Amino acid sequence: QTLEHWLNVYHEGGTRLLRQMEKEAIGLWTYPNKKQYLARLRDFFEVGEN
DNA sequence: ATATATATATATATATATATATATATATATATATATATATATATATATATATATATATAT
Repeated sequence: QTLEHWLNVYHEGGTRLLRQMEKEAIGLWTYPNKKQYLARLRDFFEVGEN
């Protein structure tokens, strides 16, 4: 999964396409707002938000 | 070992603002019908006088 891949996918279609790709592809995650993504970063790197 | 109570995200329901078409209400102008009035002539009825036909009486 790469940034160019994401840009090409987006050029094909909007958010819904990326959400479908999320189901299709393994080892990938997306979040429509920054809070859940930051929670994912926290639980991945095992560090308090500060 | 089982669902339960919670957060997240999605989808739908509800409200606001504006554009557009239609309905309701009011007022004016026009046409139709009715009513009266005017004006004229006709038609009807009644009064008086005249002339005709009919009915009744006397003589023939």
